[PDB]
Amino acid sequence: SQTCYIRSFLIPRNYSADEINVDGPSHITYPVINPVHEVEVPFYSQYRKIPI
Amino acid sequence: INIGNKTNENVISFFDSTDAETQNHNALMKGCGEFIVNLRTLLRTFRTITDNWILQANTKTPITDLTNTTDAQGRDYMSYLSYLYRFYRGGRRYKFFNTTPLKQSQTCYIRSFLIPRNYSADEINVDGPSHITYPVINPVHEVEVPFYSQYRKIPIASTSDKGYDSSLMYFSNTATTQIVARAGNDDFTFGWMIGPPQLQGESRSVAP
Amino acid sequence: VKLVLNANPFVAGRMYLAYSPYDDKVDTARSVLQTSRAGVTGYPGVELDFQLDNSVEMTIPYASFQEAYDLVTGTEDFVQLYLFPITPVLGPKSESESSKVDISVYMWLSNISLVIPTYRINP
Amino acid sequence: NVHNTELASSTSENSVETQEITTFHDVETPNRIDTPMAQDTSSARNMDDTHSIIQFLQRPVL
Amino acid sequence: SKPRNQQQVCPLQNVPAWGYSLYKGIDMSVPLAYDPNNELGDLKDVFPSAVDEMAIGYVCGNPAVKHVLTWKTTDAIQKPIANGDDWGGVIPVGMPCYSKSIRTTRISATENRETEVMDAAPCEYVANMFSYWRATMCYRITVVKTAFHTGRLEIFFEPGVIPVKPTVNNIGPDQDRLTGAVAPSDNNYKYILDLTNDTEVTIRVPFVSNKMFLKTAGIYGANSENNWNFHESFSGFLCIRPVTKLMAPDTVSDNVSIVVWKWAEDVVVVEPKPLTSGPTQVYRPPPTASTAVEVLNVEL
Amino acid sequence: SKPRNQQQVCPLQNVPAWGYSLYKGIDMSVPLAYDPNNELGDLKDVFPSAVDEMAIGYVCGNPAVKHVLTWKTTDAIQKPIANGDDWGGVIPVGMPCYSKSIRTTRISATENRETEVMDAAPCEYVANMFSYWRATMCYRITVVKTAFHTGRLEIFFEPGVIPVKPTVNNIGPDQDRLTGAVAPSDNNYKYILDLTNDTEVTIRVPFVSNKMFLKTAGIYGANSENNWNFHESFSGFLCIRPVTKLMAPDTVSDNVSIVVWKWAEDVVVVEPKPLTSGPTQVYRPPPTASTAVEVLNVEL
Amino acid sequence: SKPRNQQQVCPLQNVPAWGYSLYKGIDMSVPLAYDPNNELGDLKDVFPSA
Amino acid sequence: SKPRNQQQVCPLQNVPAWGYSLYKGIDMSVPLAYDPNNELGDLKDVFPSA
Amino acid sequence: TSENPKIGPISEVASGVKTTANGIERIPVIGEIAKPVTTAVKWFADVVGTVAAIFGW
Amino acid sequence: TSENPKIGPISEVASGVKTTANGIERIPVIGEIAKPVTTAVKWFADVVGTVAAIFGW
Amino acid sequence: TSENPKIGPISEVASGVKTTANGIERIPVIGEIAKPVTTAVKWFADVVGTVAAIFGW
Repeated sequence: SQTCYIRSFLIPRNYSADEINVDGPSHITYPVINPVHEVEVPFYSQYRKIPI
Repeated sequence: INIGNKTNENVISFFDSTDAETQNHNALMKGCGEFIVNLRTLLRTFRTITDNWILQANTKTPITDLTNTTDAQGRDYMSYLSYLYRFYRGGRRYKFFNTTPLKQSQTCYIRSFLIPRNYSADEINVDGPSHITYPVINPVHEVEVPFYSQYRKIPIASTSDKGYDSSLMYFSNTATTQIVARAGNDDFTFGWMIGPPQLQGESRSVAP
Repeated sequence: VKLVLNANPFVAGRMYLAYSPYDDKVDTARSVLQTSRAGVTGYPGVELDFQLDNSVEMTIPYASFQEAYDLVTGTEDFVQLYLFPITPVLGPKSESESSKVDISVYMWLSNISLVIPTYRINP
Repeated sequence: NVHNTELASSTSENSVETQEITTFHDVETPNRIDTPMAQDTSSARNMDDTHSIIQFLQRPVL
Repeated sequence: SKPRNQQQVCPLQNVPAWGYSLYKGIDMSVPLAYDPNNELGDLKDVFPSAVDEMAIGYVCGNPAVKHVLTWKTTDAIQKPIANGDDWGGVIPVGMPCYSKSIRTTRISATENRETEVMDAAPCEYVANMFSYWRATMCYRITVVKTAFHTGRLEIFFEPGVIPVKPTVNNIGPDQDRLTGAVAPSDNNYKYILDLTNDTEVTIRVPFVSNKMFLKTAGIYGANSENNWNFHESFSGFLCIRPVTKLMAPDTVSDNVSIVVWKWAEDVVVVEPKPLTSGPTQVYRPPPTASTAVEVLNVEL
Repeated sequence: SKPRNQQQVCPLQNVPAWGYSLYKGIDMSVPLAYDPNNELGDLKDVFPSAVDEMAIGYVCGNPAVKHVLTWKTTDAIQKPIANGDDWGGVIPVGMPCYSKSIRTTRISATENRETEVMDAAPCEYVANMFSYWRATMCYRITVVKTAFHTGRLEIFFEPGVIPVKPTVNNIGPDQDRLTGAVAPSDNNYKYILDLTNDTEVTIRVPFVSNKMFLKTAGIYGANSENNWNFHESFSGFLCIRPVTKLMAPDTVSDNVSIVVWKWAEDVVVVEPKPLTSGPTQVYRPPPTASTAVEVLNVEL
Repeated sequence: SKPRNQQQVCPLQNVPAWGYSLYKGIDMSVPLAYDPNNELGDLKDVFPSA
Repeated sequence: SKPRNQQQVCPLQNVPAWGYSLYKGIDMSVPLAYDPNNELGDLKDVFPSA
Repeated sequence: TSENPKIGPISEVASGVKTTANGIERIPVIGEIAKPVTTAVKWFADVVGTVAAIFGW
Repeated sequence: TSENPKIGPISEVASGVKTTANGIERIPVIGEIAKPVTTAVKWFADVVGTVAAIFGW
Repeated sequence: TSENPKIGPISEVASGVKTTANGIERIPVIGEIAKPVTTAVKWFADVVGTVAAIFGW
């Protein structure tokens, strides 16, 4: 009796949810027909490598 | 050392490092993997213009009941880049992602028709090219309105000459609620550049 | 369009001559009079410095969405031409001598096609 | 070079320019802004041509 | 005549609209047309200009006036020109936007709703669409003067963190830390413009930073409580200070104006999502000062 | 001998009848036949004519009589010939239909149901299928006279808005604004036909407008309250006025008739949806004047 | 750059394990391995008789 | 101009993520990017050792 | 020889006549499609001909 | 001639102009896509031309 | 040239270096994949280059 969907967005690393918008490349799946949500985050970095 | 203002502009470049077109190409092999050249290609990516577009059952709804509200906002790319330009040309694409708490005891379908721009629902027929999907098996209604115009380009907010190019009309047997995401087709472009408007920041609602 | 400017050498200033197509047609937020200084001067224009160029010229194209401009049955105010001050007029503080700018405007047409004969003319 | 604008240039001391009747001394040559690559407008040249002024006067009248 | 299947069982996934957010691919939208090859011709004789008016080169190469300063005959030497406009003679070198106004209206008698309004150049308006930027910034510093105003002017570049005064709602610069005593320009890249005949100078500051790209956040939501993304968006600032005080007779004006144009060259951008907290929203100016604006949410 | 799958997971969308409204493609309908290549031969020896009778050229090139006028010996000069039929000597140049009758029947004693009936030429009947049109209109103006009726006749073209009298239910022309005083034909394209021996004249009016295409709405639903789509469908009107009054002896009739044929050449149309408010409905004439017609709805 | 679909609506039947009882074909079973070409060599020096 | 289907009914199995645990194949994950060929260059001048 | 970024566009086409397609010239019908009673309709071609599929084999 | 382990990558591409794609040089529009009024748009090519599919056959 | 009863096996492969793949010999990284800043990554190849798809056409 509901229609479940799974959105996925981009944040930069370690921000919270309230301090970012939802206007970007997205992906939506419906788990009633497609139970696996497959997504790929690219490498959009200011640096050529990232430490820990 | 005569008297009088002059000309002869002195282009100076600081930092004699390396030609920049080599440095940019070397910086996108390591940080992007993609090279966005033209803003026209951002009119072909679908960006969502709304998140909850609530409708009623058995009601022919034009997209100009939604698009006329969201052209002013500048949220997606077709309404943010339109403030730099004065004309456009070409068809538009739409996707209608379903978000309805559907029932099994009905058979929901989504029709889509053509109206010319800015007519209402009662002053147009339903005899044209259409598309029907079933959200129980295909939750995304994908449709493309072509460019059927009397003019070779269209301005913004023209005269009382209305209905000079085509648009979309929505229909559904049930009261649905959707996520609309539009983009231009393979011929869509803006043109005839002007300068930008202002932008809007946060709204804190401060204590005094 | 050709402007003609003429001021004495003791008066400085700078102006900008932009044109906004469909400025009295579009929504108010899409106008040139409802945007910032950095947005006004982002329109197609030309500087008019008082002591570098006493005349500027500007070609304003066929700014109409339809085919050839309809002369009968309708005023069709398509492109608006504005003249903005960037800086105020920088004259000396000696009054009763009239520091002054005195601009003049000349306009004419080009790339002309004038085709279909009618018997009517607009009021 | 920049787009969609013009600046102060301080060009040469010339251009006695003629618009068929009117000239236009202009102590220095005026700086031009125009359409950067013209493809102008509608198909008024494909409807008819043109007419001129001694070809208007050759029309019969009642 | 009716033989059997020799083809394998193909694996399958039921994904409607696979990768709709990409600019290139094959789109599954049904045309409401007559012909499946419904295709307009080229842009010959459509727009009045045959220049590609949507290239990032062409859009960002449109100059716009960011500063109109006022350099009096009373202003001291080796002190940045701060008269009239905000930000003074301190121009942050960068593609994003650095100046904002704040509109304050009333909800109740005990509450005010603030709203940040930002003046955008046609390069600052494009960088707000994206997350990171990298470009060669160009500036044209023009002095509005007569033939009798003479002076000399210094424009030096200083990389890194900008000396700023964070206010409770906005960020302004700090002219107290940019005088000739505390901030000598003896080691910076500088240009010493003569104003006896010459007027303009074009400065092309390349991209210099320890980062491959800089943020495009800028002045968005920047205040005392939050100013990190402001500093990581520019990498430098031009500073305009007089070397020689403005020498002018009494028969001319006691002011000149310094008009700064801004555009960009060699522009690359990274990510097609804005780095701001809210959506990109165009400020529609209200009819009356008492009325309110549109507030776009973020909940889905 | 039974190896593993090396083929990828293919993305999928469950769309039955993708693009059924297009004329070209591969159709998924199962034949109720014997052979999957069930295919009739060509049209050799089927129809009595081997001409493609469905080309838009061939259908719209079928002439039809739109006006049979009556030019008396009493009618004034330089005044359009308005005797007998509606629309007089004012022929709107255009592919759509411009004339309609109105049938009025009773539902109750206090209500009348009106119905608009439109006489269609075989070019006006095809343009009603589509939204926009563009064509070279052809006309053949023929005078039914003896060898003893002599006169001269003027046929001039005037582009743009037609001088009309909007009635409460229909649109008629305005002959008061087309006399020789108020509307001189000294600047229009005109033909001055001699009627001493010659009878016919064929006029080919090309497409002249400021629009690339004109609407095909026409007289559909046009009245005083709504007449915009009428004016934007034609771009011109031919007007038939006498130069010389009809000169005729007493031993012949005091009337001639002007028969106007109409067809079209170089026809292009745009959108395969009618621009009208209701569907395309063929008027089936009822048996008795008191009876009613079929009313097609628009609700789904 | 993002053109339309020109490919037909393909007919379909949802048969998992079509013809599993045949000795020859292409089998749809997912290997629990590292390599999709996971394949032992021939029977040289495995059993005591060749 | 609108001919009939001549293609067979293809057999089908509804397996999302077939063989996700293998190192080699063609992966069905949608990039959150601009370009479908989003691809960094080689490791030249990235890490301090080549 | 047609500019299109889709690899092969749709519905592979046959040939016709030599004229303009509208603008009245009495277009012949026999010239439009090229399938007379010959080895060009595929069901008469399978028995002229005599392939194995018309016999059930 | 492009290094990629996927067999043919995507959306087969046409050709354009000779310049740098950004860095202002007034890119002409007519040179970008190569489809004027000619046998290169596929719907005008089908009636120039005159294939059988424009007649419904 | 590889024995396999499946018609073309998987994921068409590029080439690399000349060494043994394990057994320490300091394998260079630049030699493994062959995509430097050149016409070999397909997104820099589309603007060097300048195909029509980078302009939206």
